[PDB]
Amino acid sequence: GVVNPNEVFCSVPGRLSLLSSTSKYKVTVAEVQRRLSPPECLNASLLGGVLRRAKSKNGGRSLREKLDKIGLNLPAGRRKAANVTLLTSLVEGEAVHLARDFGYVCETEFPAKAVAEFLNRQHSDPNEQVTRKNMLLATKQICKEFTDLLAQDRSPLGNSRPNPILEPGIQSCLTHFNLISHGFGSPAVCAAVTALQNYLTEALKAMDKMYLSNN
Amino acid sequence: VNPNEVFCSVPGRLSLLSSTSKYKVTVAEVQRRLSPPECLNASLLGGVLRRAKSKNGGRSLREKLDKIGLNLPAGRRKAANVTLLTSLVEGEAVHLARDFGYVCETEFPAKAVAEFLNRQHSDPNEQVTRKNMLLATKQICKEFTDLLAQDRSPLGNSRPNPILEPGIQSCLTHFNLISHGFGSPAVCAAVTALQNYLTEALKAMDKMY
DNA sequence: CTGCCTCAGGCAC
DNA sequence: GTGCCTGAGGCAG
Ligand SMILES: NC(=[NH2+])NCCCO
Repeated sequence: GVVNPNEVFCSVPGRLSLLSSTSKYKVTVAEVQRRLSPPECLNASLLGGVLRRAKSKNGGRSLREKLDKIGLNLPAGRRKAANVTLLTSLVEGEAVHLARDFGYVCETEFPAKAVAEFLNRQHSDPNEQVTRKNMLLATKQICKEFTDLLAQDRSPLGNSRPNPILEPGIQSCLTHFNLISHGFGSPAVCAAVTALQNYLTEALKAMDKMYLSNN
Repeated sequence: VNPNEVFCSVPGRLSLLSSTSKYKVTVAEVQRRLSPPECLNASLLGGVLRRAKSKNGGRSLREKLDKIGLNLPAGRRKAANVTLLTSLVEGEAVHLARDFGYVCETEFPAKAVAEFLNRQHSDPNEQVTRKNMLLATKQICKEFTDLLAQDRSPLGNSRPNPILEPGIQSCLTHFNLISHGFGSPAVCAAVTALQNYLTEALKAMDKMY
């Protein structure tokens, strides 16, 4: 079901779409309150760029009035954050979409098999093959435990506030990374670790099949 | 960059409040977009170059390309594989990867993640095992990211001599071309978060010793 | 998908 | 920081 329109602040065209490939992203009031709250505390001018609004006369005043109507208070004098990154420009829907597409290219285009063959060839002495296999297996297990923790993150995103399944200490730390990255961070880290995991799988498989590979 | 080699300058898609100067897009970058594996057409390249959608704007861009010696036919179909990364100019793709690397280094909670994951393995008899698994992971990840750092895929106006053999270099170049340069440095950026966790987990284990 | 005409934001200041 | 006015691209169709 549709997000209640009363909980939607505006809709924002994606910055990274070619040829109208995506519908405008809905920006919830919850998302706006995340941007205005610690740790970023964006001001009217930075939030206007995130929402991709025209810089018109009294644009700041008109945005701060819109925020007052929904109960958010943004002081006119609030300091301009200097620790902004390229990720700060994103609305949460686009940030998550960008992480999903990163996941997609790491799964479908990253050359895990060629990388495995190259790195197996750098450590190809008979006397190191048992150690290399155990190191590859341990790396797979430690990486999976790490991505399994990130997958248990229940940071608020869009209009959802799911019940946390992690203890409040580690959840607040993961939420910090969610808020500075606009939701890109944990999923993009998991996307990259799939490329690593595919390399490790292909590396163990090429060791297993070494005889049939040389024929 | 020699102005003869600059096709056009493009404002960044991900800048807030005029934070970045326009990115130069070279002839060599446009040639990469027009060639396999992407083979962008006038309409997609127009969007990468952030050009107005005008009547016969396709025809103007194709005539601009023909003058600098790139052939883009009128009838070229849209590319088969388009992601959000396809919108990026190479300069902004590389900048975005470096920014991802900066937030992994400065905002990822490596110490809280290490404390939490160590606490899931508190059997006194598995600490030597866990320590070796963490060391093994740090070494395997480092060899992996050292390979990606030896990538000498052409970007912008640069065409450095490859240090890797041609087989592995063509496969890394494939990942460079579909990601417009973001891919390998972004994988490296994310492994920084993993490496800082592994560092903090070994340090916390050694403290408890 | 084409491309007009709104309005985002590049730019001067 | 402000906000005009050029031109990218959202949206109509
Ligand atoms: N990121 C920041 N804390 N910037 C300054 C915010 C204005 O109080």
